[PDB]
Amino acid sequence: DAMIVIDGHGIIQLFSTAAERLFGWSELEAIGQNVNILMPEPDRSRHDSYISRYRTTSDPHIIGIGRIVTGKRRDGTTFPMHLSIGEMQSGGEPYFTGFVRDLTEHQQTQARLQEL
Ligand code: HEM
Repeated sequence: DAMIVIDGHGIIQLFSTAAERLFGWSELEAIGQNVNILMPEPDRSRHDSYISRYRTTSDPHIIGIGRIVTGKRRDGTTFPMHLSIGEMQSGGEPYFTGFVRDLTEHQQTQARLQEL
């Protein structure tokens, strides 16, 4: 599915090709950008703090755990997605891998069955 790998500062290091389709951002555009360019406010501005809370407390809030959140596409549109984070380490520094599963279709179907 879509996969994003960030370092300990929230900077994107690898943006798979499906992520490009899903978010709109190309690989070269994504890499180097902080992951918070993928979420609306208030989380955008506080996403770094969330990561900082975890790097100092060593207390996992959403690691392993799979969570449903709102992603933001390049054209400004938000959408729900399921995200699962796996923590890793390379060259001494920590890295984080996110596996996104688009849920837009599941949210639309649900709204539709609601509406009928
Ligand atoms: C793109 C939509 C995203 C949103 C809305 C989002 C939102 C959040 C929120 C609200 C928190 C804190 C949750 C809590 O402490 O209970 C958090 C933590 C974090 N997020 Fe995200 N996130 C997004 C994507 C990502 C991605 C793609 C990565 C992939 C590496 C990632 C990695 C992290 C990490 C490492 C933390 C800290 C985890 C922790 O405190 O346990 N996030 N995120």
